[PDB]
Amino acid sequence: IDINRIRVEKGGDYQKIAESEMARYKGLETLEELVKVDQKWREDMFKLEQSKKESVQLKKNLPIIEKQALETEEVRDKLWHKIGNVLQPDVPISNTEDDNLVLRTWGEIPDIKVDGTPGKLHHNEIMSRLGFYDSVKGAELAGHRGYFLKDYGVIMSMALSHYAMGFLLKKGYLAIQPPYFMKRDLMGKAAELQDFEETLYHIPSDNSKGEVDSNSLFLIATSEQPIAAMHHNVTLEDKDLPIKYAGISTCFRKEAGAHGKDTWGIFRIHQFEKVEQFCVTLPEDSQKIHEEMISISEEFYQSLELPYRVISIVSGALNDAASKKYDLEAWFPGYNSYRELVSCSNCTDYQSRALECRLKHYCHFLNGTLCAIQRTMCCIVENYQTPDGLRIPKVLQPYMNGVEFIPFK
Ligand SMILES: Nc1ncnc2c1ncn2[C@@H]1O[C@H](COS(=O)(=O)NC(=O)[C@@H](N)CO)[C@@H](O)[C@H]1O
Ligand SMILES: [Mg+2]
Repeated sequence: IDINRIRVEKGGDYQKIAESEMARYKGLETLEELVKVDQKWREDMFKLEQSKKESVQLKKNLPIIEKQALETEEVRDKLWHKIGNVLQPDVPISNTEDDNLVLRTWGEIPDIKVDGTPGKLHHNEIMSRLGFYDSVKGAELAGHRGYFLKDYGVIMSMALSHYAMGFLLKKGYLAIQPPYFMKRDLMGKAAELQDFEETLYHIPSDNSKGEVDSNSLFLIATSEQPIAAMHHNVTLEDKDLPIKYAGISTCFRKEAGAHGKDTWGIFRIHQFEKVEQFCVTLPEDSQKIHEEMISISEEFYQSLELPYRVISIVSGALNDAASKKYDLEAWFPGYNSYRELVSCSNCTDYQSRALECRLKHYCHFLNGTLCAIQRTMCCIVENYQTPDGLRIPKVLQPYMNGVEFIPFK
C-alpha cells in the first residue's frame, strides 16, 4: 500500500519546484507539463521492464518500447533544463531589482561631484584625456563598442590582473587559464538558453550554412563556463574537495540586450578580461563557501579603497542556475550611484547534474567575480581622479614600476 503511495515523496519534490518557480515569477507553466511527462516516462519505463526472462515472439515489442521511451526521455529531459534551480529560503521574493536587499555597506562616499569639469569627470572622459583607450578607431575595426587599450591603460590592466591573480593564489586558489571557445554540446550544458541568443558569439563550421551543428564553437562569456564544463563526467571524493579555482581569461559577450546602454568608454564592451573565483564543494559546505567567496571579493576592493555595498538579488531576476546571488556594487561618482562590479552565485548541483559531476548525489558549483579588469578600471579612475590627472591606488603602485600619478596628456 505505502509502496505505491510513495508518490507523496515524488509529489513533495514537485511542491518545492512549484514554490521556487512561483518566486521566480515563471508562472508554473513549464512545471505542469513536466509532471505529466514524468509519469508517462514512468509508464514507459515500467513497460520496458518486461524482462521476459522465461514460444512467445515478443522480441519485436522490445525495440518498440526502447525507442518510444527514449522519445519521451529526451522530451522529459528537455523540460528539466527549462526549470530553474530551487531558490534558498533567504532569497528576496520580488520581481523588480529595486527591491534588492542591501546586506552591508563599506566605505564613505567621496566628495567628487561629476559635472564635466576636470576635477570631477566620468570614467570615459578621464581615460580619453589620458590616452587610455581609442574607441573611434576601435569601432572602425570591430564595430560598436570596439576599442584599443593604450599606454597606462595597458599598464594598469596588466598590474590589476597580477594583483588580482596573486590575491587568490595567496589564499590557496588554483590558477587556471581556460580555452576561449567551447563546443556546442559542452557549452549547452554550462550556459543558459538566453546566453546563446543574447551573449555568446557563434563560430559555425565551414559549409554548414551558418546553422548550429555539433562542431559549432562558441566564445566564452566568462571563465565560469569552461571551468564548469571541465568537470564533465568527473567523480570526486570528500577527500579531494573543496577545490578553489583562480580563473583568468578574456570574455566575449554580444550584449544584444544592452543595446544603447553604457556605450561610452570601457564600462560595457564585447571583449574584456576578468579574474574569476570558481569553487567545487560538498553540498554541506556550499553555503559556508559562498559567504567566503563574497568576503574575499569584499576584501579585494577594500584594498583598492573603493567604497561599495553588497546586495542580494531578488528572486525574479536570477538566472536559472543560481539558488542565491550576491552582487558587489561599487561607488561610481560619475553615475552618482553604485554599479555592479562582482556577481557571486551559489548554483548548487544545477550545472553539475547537467555535466554529471558525481560525488545519486552531485557536487555544488559556485562562481564569483574577483575583478573585471576593464570595468574596475572605470571605478578606480572615477574615485582616484584629481583636476590635474589620475592617482594610482597604493596596492597597484608596485606592479606599475612605482608610478604614483599620471598627468593629463
Ligand atoms: N559587457 C561587459 N563589459 C565589461 N564588463 C562586464 C561586462 N559584462 C560583465 N562585466 C563584468 O563582469 C562581472 C561578472 O559578470 S556576470 O556575468 O555578472 N557574472 C559572471 O560572469 C560570473 N562567472 C561571476 O564572475 C560583472 O559584474 C561586471 O563587472
Ligand atoms: Mg550579475
